[PDB]
Amino acid sequence: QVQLVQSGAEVKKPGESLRISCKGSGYSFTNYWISWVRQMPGKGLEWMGRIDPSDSYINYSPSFQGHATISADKSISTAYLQWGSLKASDTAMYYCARGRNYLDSRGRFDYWGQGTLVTVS
Amino acid sequence: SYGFQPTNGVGYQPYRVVVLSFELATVCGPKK
Amino acid sequence: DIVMTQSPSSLSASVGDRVTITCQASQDISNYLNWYQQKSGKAPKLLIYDASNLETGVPSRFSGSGSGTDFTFTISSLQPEDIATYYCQQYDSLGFTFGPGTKVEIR
Amino acid sequence: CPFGEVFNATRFASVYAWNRKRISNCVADYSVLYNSASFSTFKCYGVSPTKLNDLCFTNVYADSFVIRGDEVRQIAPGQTGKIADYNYKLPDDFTGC
Repeated sequence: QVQLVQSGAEVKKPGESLRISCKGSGYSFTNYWISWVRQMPGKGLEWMGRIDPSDSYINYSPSFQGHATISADKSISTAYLQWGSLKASDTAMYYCARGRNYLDSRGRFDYWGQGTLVTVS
Repeated sequence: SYGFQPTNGVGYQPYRVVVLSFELATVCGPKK
Repeated sequence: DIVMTQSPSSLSASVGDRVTITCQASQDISNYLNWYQQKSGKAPKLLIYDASNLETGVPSRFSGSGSGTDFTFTISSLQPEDIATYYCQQYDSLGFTFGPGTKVEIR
Repeated sequence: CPFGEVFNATRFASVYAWNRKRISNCVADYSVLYNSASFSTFKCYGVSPTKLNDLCFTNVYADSFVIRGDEVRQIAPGQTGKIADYNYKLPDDFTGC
């Protein structure tokens, strides 16, 4: 009876900071990779990267510019993504999923959430 | 002490680890 | 600096024949391949990922197989609404690169 | 570079007898390394993968061995464990990949 529910759509004015959350439960959160997927509306997906809460190692997509950083909190076992200055490119919807376990080699993102839409206007 | 079996869990599989060390000319980038 | 091409671009065959399209990258991509369906008034959306995980409610008509440099596509049941643009899709744990794509239309 | 016989060798030496081979007088394609991620783990400290192509390095060192999955955590700066303490200690300011 494990269910994962993401936050709802958020619309914020330019120049404001927005933080989105994705919560995992019923398992060791730090023992499973959390995968993030971005998609511009009207276009395809752009896979940006996934972060292990064990060491907070951050891997960037080849089109990265260093504007956005990923941080995770081990006290509450909840994944977070923060934007210090929202811009036009931040307008998209994001998917958070449980990636392949660090022990397994065959990649998989087991479960699909409903997604979280971020709009900057 | 190391358990390597075909019927073991996927977690106990061996991993190849290669570490590149730099210590402070012949090898460079793939040309330009 | 990177110049890749897809051939053949257009194929002609009788009814019931098998049509296979192949797209290659600069290096081996193992089995990192997905299939996207693009509608005229809708955006492409990933339905089956890794070709081994099926989301609830996703039709089974989409499938993928093959690894290395040779790939084969099999149609369980051809449908009139199956016309779309198929994109060769390679990806890794660092990022993703869009291929040029090949536009194929069936009358 | 003679990386085909090193990375794709049928058998690797033991961890206590890890084989180190000097590599020189060749061109290394790092674009394969950073443009593709068939390798599950890619941890670089002190260097940027982007500047690898635009920089020239001398006296390249490569250590290869075989270990288990759960010990990847212990090989990290500011970390404790049985291996890092009683088997082999790495510098905190280690630079490499």
